[PDB]
Amino acid sequence: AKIIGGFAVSHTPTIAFAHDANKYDDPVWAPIFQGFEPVKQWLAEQKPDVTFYVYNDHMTSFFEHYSHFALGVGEEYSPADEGGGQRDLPPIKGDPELAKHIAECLVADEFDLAYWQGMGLDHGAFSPLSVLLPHEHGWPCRIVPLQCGVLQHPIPKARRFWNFGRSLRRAIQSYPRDIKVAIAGTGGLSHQVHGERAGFNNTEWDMEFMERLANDPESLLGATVTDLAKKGGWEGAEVVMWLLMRGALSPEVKTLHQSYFLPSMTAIATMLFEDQGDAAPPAESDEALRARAKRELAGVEEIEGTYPFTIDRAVKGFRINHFLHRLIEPDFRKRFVEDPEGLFAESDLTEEEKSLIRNRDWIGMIHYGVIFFMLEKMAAVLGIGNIDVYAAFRGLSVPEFQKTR
Amino acid sequence: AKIIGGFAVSHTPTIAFAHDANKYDDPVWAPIFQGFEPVKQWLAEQKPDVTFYVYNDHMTSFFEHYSHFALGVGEEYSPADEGGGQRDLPPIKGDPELAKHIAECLVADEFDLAYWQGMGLDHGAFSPLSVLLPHEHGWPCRIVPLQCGVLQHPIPKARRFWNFGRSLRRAIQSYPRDIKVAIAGTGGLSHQVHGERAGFNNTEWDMEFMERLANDPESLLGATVTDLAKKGGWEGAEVVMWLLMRGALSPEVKTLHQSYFLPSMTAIATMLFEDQGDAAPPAESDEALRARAKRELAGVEEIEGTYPFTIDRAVKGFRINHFLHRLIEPDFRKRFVEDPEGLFAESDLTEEEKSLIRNRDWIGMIHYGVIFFMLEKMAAVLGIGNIDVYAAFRGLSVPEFQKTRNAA
Ligand SMILES: [Fe+2]
Ligand SMILES: [Fe+2]
Repeated sequence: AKIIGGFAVSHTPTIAFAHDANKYDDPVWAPIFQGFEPVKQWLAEQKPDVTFYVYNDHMTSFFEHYSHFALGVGEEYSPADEGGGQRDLPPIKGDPELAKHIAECLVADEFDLAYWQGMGLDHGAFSPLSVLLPHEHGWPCRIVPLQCGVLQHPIPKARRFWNFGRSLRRAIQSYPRDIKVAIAGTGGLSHQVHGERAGFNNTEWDMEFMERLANDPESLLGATVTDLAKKGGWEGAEVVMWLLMRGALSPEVKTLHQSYFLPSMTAIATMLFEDQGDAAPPAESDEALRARAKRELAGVEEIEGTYPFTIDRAVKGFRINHFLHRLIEPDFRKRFVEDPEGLFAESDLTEEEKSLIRNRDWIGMIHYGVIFFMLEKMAAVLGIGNIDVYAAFRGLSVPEFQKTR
Repeated sequence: AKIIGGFAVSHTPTIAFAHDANKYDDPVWAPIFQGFEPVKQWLAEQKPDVTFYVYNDHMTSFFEHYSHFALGVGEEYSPADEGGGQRDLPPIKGDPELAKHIAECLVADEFDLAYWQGMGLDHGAFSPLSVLLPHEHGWPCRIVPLQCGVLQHPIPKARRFWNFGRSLRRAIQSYPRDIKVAIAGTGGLSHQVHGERAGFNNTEWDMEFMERLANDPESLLGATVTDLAKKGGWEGAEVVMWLLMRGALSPEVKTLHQSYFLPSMTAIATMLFEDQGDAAPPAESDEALRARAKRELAGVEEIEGTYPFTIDRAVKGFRINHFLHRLIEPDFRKRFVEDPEGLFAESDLTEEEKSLIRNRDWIGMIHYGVIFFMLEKMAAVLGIGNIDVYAAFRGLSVPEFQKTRNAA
């Protein structure tokens, strides 16, 4: 519940390439890597427990279903295959409890979210993170990723991103755990990688944007996509993500560091902002905001025989829900009926999970965190009528259940 | 541009099952099917060009990535396999133009959205549609589906569904085509299908909800999920979608019809609302709304050598983008290098799309509507450097391009 600060950093895969290829001595990449050194050192000293990490995915894990603010709620994340294979980094751990609380608060403030788990993190995350955090033998902190749908227009207005950040600050602060959180905003700066204009950069704009972001972010809140794209190249307009992160910080920040390099296509920039705490007590106390986040499901526990599918439950049941979800695939469901144990062998299911499935333990699966609609697919595939399922939920025989109807 | 009205209907698959089993003469299902008739008739008599269709997916097309407001922007939608194979129905056409305009308005209004194409529409849509619309060869109308994430909490507050509906009205009215649009709100009423409370119904609440939704919907806006779930069952709380629909209609509506039946687990209910138009001018004019929705990209066409990836272009380039996106799959990208022609013959690519790929025509693909990040995958898979692609964009040799850079 303490925001220690935030950093802003370009997320080109060229950073990951140079790092993987060992260009720390290279005459071009040496000073660029030295540019990352202050942020890297700050993260090592401050030791944040979680980084809330704002990035965009590059038509890898988000494509056919493309959302504006997608909050990663899962247990851990690994590098996505981008068409080159999986980068050899270990999985970074998520923070499901922080994510849930943040989701509860953001929805209370009327932002519309997406929740995701299990999918790979593209270079949007692992490019800068592999250069800013040691990862030889695990990552030093947890991640709550927020993927922003900045590529398919219309996208949220610059001000919406900023307001997200403002509500995000309160959500993190009001989290009832004594932890240190860093906010990251990635992408940028100026660049365009498509069309006859590919190669566009604007260093004057980059330096102005950075100063405005640091010392007067509200001045940027009326900038349109057109403004940002004219000034910064089409893809450079992703810097609205920097605004989101900047919105999560104290109104006044100390800029501990700024660097800037432009070897190729992308202005590779980094910014380190030290949070200054709060000058005045916030407009609504942490206690009050907590009760507001809780309002919708307050007293749901008094509704007996009911297992709300909350984020915690989704995370708990993810493996088994994911497994059962595959019953929509003709080949998978046919194997499910013909050779379920071979299927169980190849899966990541735990032994209770398999046994729940084995025993057709309907109620036990609901207790466990299987969502009903995945059970329904399992029943239908097995030629078992839903009424059999409902009767078992009630611990009744079918004719007994039928009578109550 | 004209909202003619709305209909509310349960979307239980049991409706589809009864229809497909031909239970129109069943002593239980005859009156129930008679209950859909006024809506069927209204639809056939009114002939909306488009139905904006509010449903929820039942963990089929939306699972690992679960959004609150998912707008379907695609050209068409096929029934989803829900574990029992694909139902035998023709594809329903989408409306990418109206969805793009709606997207632009809702975002101008600070609603955070999702866009989706190509995935199956499940029974939430096809159960009640198959019963309400004739479909022997095609469908009478286009559809803009809005899939709402009502199943994984936290979900948007009831007031947010309603405010979504309020902005949706202005979004549709300001659409600059002279077309008729119906709005469908689906799901409910009372039921609970999981846990020891499974089997719960509340006809008293169901009737009260219908009365309030028709005549005092604003009285509903403060309802918490807890309150809705106690009254209507855990899954009966999906009725927030009826709120969204109702919010898109005129403040006062004419209730042309309502029915209610409870043969099994789910209260099967239908409501038909006739829009009464607007009594006052809207706070903001259509002309001004159109201007505000165009604001973010106004003047973009003056930026040379730039091809914004907007909804119309995402729809256009879908098949080729979907194809190249498959290059993240090990087996697929192997076949792409080793045997592309066999891959093309299995694909739904048009000949010119295959040709663009065959020729490694980077700028052509960009003009055509492939997004850069799919080309980047094709390039890398093929051992082609990004610099070669940028140079081809610029019409320059690789070293003349490299010269524009500060370092190679
Ligand atoms: Fe990016
Ligand atoms: Fe539903």
